[PDB]
Amino acid sequence: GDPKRQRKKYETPSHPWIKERLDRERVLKRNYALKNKKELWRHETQLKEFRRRARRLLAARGKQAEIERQQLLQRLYRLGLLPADAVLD
Amino acid sequence: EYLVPLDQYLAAGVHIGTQQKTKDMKKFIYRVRQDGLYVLDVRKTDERLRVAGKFLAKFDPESILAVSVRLYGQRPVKKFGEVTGAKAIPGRFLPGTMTNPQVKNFIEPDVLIVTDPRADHQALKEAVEIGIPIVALVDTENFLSYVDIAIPTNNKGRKALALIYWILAREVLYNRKEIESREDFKIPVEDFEMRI
Amino acid sequence: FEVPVCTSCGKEITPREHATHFVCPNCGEAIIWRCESCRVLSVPYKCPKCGWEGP
Amino acid sequence: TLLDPLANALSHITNSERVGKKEVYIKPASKLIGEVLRVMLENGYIGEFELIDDGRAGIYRVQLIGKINKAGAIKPRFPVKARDYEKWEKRFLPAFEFGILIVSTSQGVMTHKEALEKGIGGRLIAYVY
Amino acid sequence: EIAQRVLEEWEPKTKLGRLVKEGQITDIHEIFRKGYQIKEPEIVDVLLPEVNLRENQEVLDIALTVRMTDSGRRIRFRVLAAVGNRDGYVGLGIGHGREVGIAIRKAINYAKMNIIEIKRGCGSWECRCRRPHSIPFAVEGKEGSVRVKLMPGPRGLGLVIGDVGKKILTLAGVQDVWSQTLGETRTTVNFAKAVFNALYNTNRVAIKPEDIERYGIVVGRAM
RNA sequence: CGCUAUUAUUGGGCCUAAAGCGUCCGUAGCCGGGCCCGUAAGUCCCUGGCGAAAUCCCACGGCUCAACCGUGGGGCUUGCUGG
RNA sequence: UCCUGGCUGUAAAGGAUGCGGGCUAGGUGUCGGGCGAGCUUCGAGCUCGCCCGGUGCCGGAGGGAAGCCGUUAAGCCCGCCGCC
Ligand SMILES: [Zn+2]
Ligand SMILES: [Zn+2]
Ligand SMILES: [Zn+2]
Repeated sequence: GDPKRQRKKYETPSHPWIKERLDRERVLKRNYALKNKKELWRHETQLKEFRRRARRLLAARGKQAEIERQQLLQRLYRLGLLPADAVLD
Repeated sequence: EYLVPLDQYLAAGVHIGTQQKTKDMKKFIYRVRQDGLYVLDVRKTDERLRVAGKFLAKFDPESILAVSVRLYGQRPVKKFGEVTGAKAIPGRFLPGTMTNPQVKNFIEPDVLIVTDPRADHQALKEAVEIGIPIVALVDTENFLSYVDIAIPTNNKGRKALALIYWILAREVLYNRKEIESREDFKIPVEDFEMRI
Repeated sequence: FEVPVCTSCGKEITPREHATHFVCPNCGEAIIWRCESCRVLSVPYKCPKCGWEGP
Repeated sequence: TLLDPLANALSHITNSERVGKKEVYIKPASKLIGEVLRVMLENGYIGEFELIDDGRAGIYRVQLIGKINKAGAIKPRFPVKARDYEKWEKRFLPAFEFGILIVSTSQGVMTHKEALEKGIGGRLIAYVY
Repeated sequence: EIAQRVLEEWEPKTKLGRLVKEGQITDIHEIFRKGYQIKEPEIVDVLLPEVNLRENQEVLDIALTVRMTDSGRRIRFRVLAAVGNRDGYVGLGIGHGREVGIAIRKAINYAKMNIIEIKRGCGSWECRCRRPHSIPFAVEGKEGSVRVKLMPGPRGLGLVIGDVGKKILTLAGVQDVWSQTLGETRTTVNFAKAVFNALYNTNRVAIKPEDIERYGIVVGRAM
């Protein structure tokens, strides 16, 4: 067997030289005063993780499913990205 | 009962078909002679003629086309136009009368009449492209493709074409109420025919 | 709005289709729709009011 | 030779619908075919099917109304549990509730919605949409 | 604004153009599901004034073709262009010319004449909302050697497809989709026509009156 | 590894581009018409005993947050077995 | 090259198209069998129509990169074997 190795927490784009992505990331970098693209990319990865969790949980039947739903909603409310009376959509 | 005494139909030759046939015409077909010739029923002809009369009377007169590439159908069509105020194109139907607005005589009608869907395959196609209903006289060898009303009739006889368009004009005028009753229509059947 | 339905089959009429519509040549209260498929395949239609059963 | 009459029936239906027919005759009849037709009637894809009796077997006479896009038999008849339906949904249907998987259970032939409500699985035999 | 600017210097040649200019046809949806022929781009310029904005006029492909003669080679330009209201109406056109401007203009005119409307919805297993941000069910399209299959996706999944499909679906008003393809997708004309036909085939799927509220189906413009 | 539906169960192709045996009869094997009764081996449901920990997902808490560690809840363990 | 009795086992051995089964418009020829009408020089004869099976030419939807195929599929389904 092979043991564990720690893995990155950010993703890179599939193509490095697309004009639209370049322009958008340029604007964001400038208007939020970032140093690199790693920061932008890892915030985007946070978002994508939230979005995948929602897509998975949606229409899943059981008990752990609803537990995880409420966990997600409470975590978002605590972070400050959603109000209290919110839903999975 | 009938629009015309049956023997007149018979002497004109409305019940005379080809030596061919088609599954789509088994309804209108009635018999097969010992010669190979097929015979059409005249009741259905009468009924479809009445129905076509009502249908065309429900239309604006001057938006109606009558087309006959055949030679024995150019004069009947011309007099149908004269009697009903409808347009008639005897000869050729220059391709583009309906699809090309840059020709001399460009028109867009509401309904089309056809003497043979096999010879008049150009007008039929343009009419299909512009999306209008079609009334066609059909014989035993004809199909019913892209045809919304069919009149079973011998298409090649001059007497038959003359009698058919005569009846049609009479019925259209009646249902339009330009006349009170039949026999108020004093045009003779010997005018619609092609001269020699 | 509302999408018309063919009288022979029960399918909706598509936008750029070569379909047609007219008034029943027998009675005159219903409207007959015909899609390109029934027109090219000679599929028979029938009036909903009186059942004229045209071509 | 003749292996499966259900597939023949369903394909005959698809072709006749695609070409614009009113009635459909199914010569080798069975009881699965009747049950499948019953489900399809309850869900609203056909009308007025009846059984005719000749000395060989039955014949089925069906009326179509224009509410079918596709229909077919699932081979091989896969076993399925009450926990793995979305897979075969995504595989045989175009949207999340669009059409019917037809399942054969120890309580009879049914749709997968009913089977899931009851909490059971079975074997897959057909799909319609 | 420029309604009296586009409607005053136009004389109709056909009967649909006259119907539109007089004022008896007033909405874009009244010209489609009849057997009407469209032989004037001013009809669409009147009923959809948004297709005239330059930001709704993607030019897709420009090619240079050669015909041999004993003198030399005769050159022609072919331009494939796309037009569309961003709320359910799209058009695709091809134009030929002895130079590039003539070809572009003819392509945009033929794109205006080839206008279709589409249906939108959600239809995804992972979103299940009722908002017309995608197509409501998977559809198929074919052209030449190219086969395309479109599937609905969840919100925020933006247009997983090649760039020609990206631009056509963006002009259609669609925002989320998954795709599969087969064939010579490097030929832009066939890929574009296959995606156009896929978008057209949303009108070919039969539905029941209970599906319109499950998927939030919208025909043409929304709201 | 993916790109590659260029190894294709999902999911490819064999007139002309690679590709139907020269044609037939048949062994194993795979596929097999309609109704009725039985059994319950496959299949389905409920439950008992097992599939070490670390690793994987989620929430909370402790090192400035994190990476890391801890408490708990789930999966993984391609499954075996008693009713 | 022909006859008798044996070996070899190959070809553009080509419909360059593996075999079985159900379905998706038809038209017109020809071959065999059967049925029904009319002619007859009374012929196992002539003509017309229908059902079944073989073999050809056209052709609409439909299919295909196209040429073209198109109920004798190169179309949609249920199967097995050979090959790339
Ligand atoms: Zn129809
Ligand atoms: Zn009526
Ligand atoms: Zn959605």
